[PDB]
Amino acid sequence: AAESSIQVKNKGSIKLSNVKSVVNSSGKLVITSRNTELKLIDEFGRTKESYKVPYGAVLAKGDGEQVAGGETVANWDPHTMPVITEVSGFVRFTDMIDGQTITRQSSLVVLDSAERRPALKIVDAQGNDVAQYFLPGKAIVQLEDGVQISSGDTLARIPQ
Repeated sequence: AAESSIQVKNKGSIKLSNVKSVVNSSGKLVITSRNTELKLIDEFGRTKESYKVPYGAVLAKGDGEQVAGGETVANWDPHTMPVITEVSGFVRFTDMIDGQTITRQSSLVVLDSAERRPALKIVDAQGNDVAQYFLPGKAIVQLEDGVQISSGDTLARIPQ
């Protein structure tokens, strides 16, 4: 079941618990909490389905609304866990080494721990200092410096 889409059997209002509200590039929000709870309340307090939503997921419909059922209410990458940006603006890259920590596929790898993870905060506008960015093995960032990326958005992380 590689499809990350989730179906709703019956028309029950979605209730989200144990979640962190983060503003994304759109009206939807991204959950940064690993443990999340989903419940359905159609006409009474009895819950119907539970499911499970991992970290870094985008909900299709807002919390507390009554979904008609049969349609996905939250979508996420079923293979990669995105890391949201706490600061909106240009991406600040520290110790950018070419030929050793660069893998052309722009989409370029960040660094390799075995080959060598500098941490820097996202710039406010161009290079202003405002958050620690951790780069594990095979971590790749497709956003170059000065991309002016908004908060709540993440490129492919390429898990090892």
